[PDB]
Amino acid sequence: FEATINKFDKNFSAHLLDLLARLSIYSGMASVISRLDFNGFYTE
Amino acid sequence: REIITLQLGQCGNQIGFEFWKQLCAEHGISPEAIVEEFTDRKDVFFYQYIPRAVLLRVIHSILNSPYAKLYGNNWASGFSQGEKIHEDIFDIIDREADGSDSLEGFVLCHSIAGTGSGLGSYLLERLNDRYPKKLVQTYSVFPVQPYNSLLTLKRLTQNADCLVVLDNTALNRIATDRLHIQSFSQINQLVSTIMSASTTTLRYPGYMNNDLIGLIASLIPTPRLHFLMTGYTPLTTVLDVMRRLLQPKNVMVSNHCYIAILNIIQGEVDPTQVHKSLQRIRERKLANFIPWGPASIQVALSRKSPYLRVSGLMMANHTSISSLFERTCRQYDKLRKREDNFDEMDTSREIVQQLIDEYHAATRPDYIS
Amino acid sequence: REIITLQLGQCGNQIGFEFWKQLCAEHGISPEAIVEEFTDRKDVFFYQYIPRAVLLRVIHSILNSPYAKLYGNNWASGFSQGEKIHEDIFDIIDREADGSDSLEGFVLCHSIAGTGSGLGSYLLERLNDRYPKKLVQTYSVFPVQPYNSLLTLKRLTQNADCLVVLDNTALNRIATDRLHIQSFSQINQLVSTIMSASTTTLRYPGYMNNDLIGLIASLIPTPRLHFLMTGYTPLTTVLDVMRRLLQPKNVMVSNHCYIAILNIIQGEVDPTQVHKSLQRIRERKLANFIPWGPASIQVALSRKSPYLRVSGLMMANHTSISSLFERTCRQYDKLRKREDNFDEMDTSREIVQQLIDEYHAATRPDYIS
Amino acid sequence: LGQGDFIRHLMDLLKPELVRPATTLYQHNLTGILETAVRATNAQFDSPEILRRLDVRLLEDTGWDVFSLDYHVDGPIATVFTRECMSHYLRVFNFLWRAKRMEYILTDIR
Ligand SMILES: Nc1nc2c(ncn2[C@@H]2O[C@H](COP(=O)(O)OP(=O)(O)O)[C@@H](O)[C@H]2O)c(=O)[nH]1
Ligand SMILES: Nc1nc2c(ncn2[C@@H]2O[C@H](COP(=O)(O)OP(=O)(O)O)[C@@H](O)[C@H]2O)c(=O)[nH]1
Repeated sequence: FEATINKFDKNFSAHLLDLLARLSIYSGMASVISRLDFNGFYTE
Repeated sequence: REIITLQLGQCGNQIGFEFWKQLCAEHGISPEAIVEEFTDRKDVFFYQYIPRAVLLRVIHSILNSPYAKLYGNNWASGFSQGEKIHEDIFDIIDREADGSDSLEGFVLCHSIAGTGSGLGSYLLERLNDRYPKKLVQTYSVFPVQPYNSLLTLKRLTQNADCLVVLDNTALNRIATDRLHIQSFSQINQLVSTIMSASTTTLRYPGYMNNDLIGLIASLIPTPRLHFLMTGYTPLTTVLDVMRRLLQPKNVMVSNHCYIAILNIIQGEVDPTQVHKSLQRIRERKLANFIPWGPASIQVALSRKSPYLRVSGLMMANHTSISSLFERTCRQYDKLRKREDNFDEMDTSREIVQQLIDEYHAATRPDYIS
Repeated sequence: REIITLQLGQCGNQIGFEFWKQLCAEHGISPEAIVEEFTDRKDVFFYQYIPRAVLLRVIHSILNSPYAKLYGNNWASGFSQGEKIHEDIFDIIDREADGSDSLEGFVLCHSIAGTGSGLGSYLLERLNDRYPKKLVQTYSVFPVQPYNSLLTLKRLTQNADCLVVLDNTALNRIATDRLHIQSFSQINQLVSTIMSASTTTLRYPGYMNNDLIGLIASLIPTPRLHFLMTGYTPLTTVLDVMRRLLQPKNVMVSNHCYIAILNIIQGEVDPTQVHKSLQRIRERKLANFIPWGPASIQVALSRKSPYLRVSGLMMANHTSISSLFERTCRQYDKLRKREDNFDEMDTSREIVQQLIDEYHAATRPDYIS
Repeated sequence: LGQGDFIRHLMDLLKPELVRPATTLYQHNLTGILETAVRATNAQFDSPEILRRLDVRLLEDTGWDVFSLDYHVDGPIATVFTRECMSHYLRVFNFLWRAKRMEYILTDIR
């Protein structure tokens, strides 16, 4: 169990970063990023 | 999902009696419990119309008021007598529970400053025994007084799944600054404005927030940091309202950062410049949040009652609420060096210290572990 | 960027209050600090409208004015009392600085002739302690008066980043010559016009000079030679205004050569003939310039306030300003031979001697080294 | 650059970005900065239509060599500019951008 919660973290956080990578590469579809992160988090 | 409310002590009765009066008028309901002809969901607080309230010598003042057809000073005295009528007041709550379709919560209005302190400490303990799946929100009001105050905080930090602080001191300033009163009959008018506008999203259904557990789980991230403060500006675009809520002059509170913000806009403002203001608030940096976890600000709109202009309320989870505790914690030790076990006070003393440490640890970039 | 202004002593409050009246009337701002209906960038000097002033008996007459809704005599006595309220007045500045978007500088309006002069010298040093990256421009005004004048000069030569001199002897002569007054409220009319005209290119944006350092970076060649003088002609072609500014009758100052000149033409003049006039003024050789480094003359246009014709202001850096310090210097020595250590007067007397020594050596072909 | 007030704030915000090499530069990030400048300066009080066309383009080193505004125009008004005025303005905008950073450098040294 305790080894599964941390397993979801590395799996979900990696999937989220794939989203903001594709949501940013465009010409709103850009203001969505400002809704996902607000504290400058996920700045990687 | 219905919410059965409770009112304890002279404070809880007076705020609740004026909370219902604000609600009875906001709907087309005459004080005679009869609907007036003159869309708004009214089945949460009212039972087909009768309010779901369980009150507990101010009661006679209500029975003589035109709303009659709508229904010592020691903390030990409150907890003792509450045990003597364990079966009496639980007969009422139980018969009011099963008669409802599906119970959702217990909004409890009490002040921690005589019998409301000791009795409320007894209830919040006994509810978690029988009802283990029912949220218990409390609209507690902040003012031997240091003793009775902190003792309730022992129960309010492990039983109540939420808590909304409303201190009389900061209210008295707003009573003096922008109302120029110098009275309880006036500051409660502001309290009734905060309590009513708090559940405006439950009674007026919108896109989201159609249940109490929707307003709770968004702000409170962990079971311990469950204390919220309010902000109410109208005493004009969405940017005008959002900028005023973040000023320290409006908060009902006498490093530090936010955890979660929810904005309630009860105006008829167009929902197209909403994202523009949130975009602007990020740029000028009018508020800071926790560095460890992703914290965002949420804004919600609603519709004003036509039977009764832009307003605004903000539900805040601010770390600076830890200051109010220290004032209680400080005066306790002074009374501890001035005068059958006297262990409950010391055991309560320890757990409040665990809470304050958790707040000041919440503003650290390594709050995890 | 924003610029916070300070007003010290009786003079600073008066010329600052007259500066804000003129600046409010120049804009569309009612005396009640409310915008009237009736392009001009006003965010630098006004806060959303509230002036960014820090005022320090005269305050009462300001508060009894229709503009109430718009917000001993020794140098040592003026220095000490500022030390005892060191923390007090900075809280006003610290909140205004951090409440500001991006601070740029500190305008100081004060007279060096005595509690205000002493307080000024104290504050000028502390601003160097706290804020290292903020310009400090001082609109000082010249007149035991010799003592106080040279002491503040010791601070104005190494603390204040720029300085604009305005001596009463030159202003009083103008009032009797071209105004025929025979009062303080009368000569301040002229001081207000020069101050309001000094920051004209900041409030009406153009292609150049959109920041306070943009005007100063051209005139002041080295951090030591940071003294300026003014000239205001109309008390019409652009060639007429330039020729009238270079006459000695208009300058507000009682061999030598110019270091840099800046001209502010505020009229509706034809902006195509401005480059012509600078071709011909060079030919007549109306001004003599430094031989060591290259120097030129600068002309900048703007637009007059429509809510209220050609005017003109000239900011110059002439080494003839060394004479004014000489008068205060010589006046000091005569009192020093006539009457806990009295060593600060010795250091101040010495450091101003180096400033004067810089000027007289600034006019030689070998000012380099 | 005839505004001056807007280009001042725009050169203070692009400073932390353009110092990096061009390889790490992506257009989708700068637009949020440009939009911030138009909101803070006096350019906010302006016709919404003309503000819809003002954007950024990335010329193809350092961030101070590939940044430039475009102000694309299509439709009937495009018969006055004809793809040659837009190939001349950008030929001018470089000389006004260089002579503007060579000045804000020299007021930083001062
Ligand atoms: N905000 C507010 N607080 C009140 C009001 N009335 C009483 N209180 C608070 O309630 C406390 C007194 O509680 P008390 O009536 O003695 O409790 P009891 O012993 O159960 O009757 C005081 O410290 C007040 O702060 C009111 O109208 N408004
Ligand atoms: N230029 C100008 N100077 C002034 C004005 N009012 C006062 N002063 C100067 O201020 C000096 C008097 O300072 P004072 O007000 O007695 O200092 P305080 O008593 O410490 O505030 C005089 O020497 C004047 O030259 C004014 O309206 N304009």
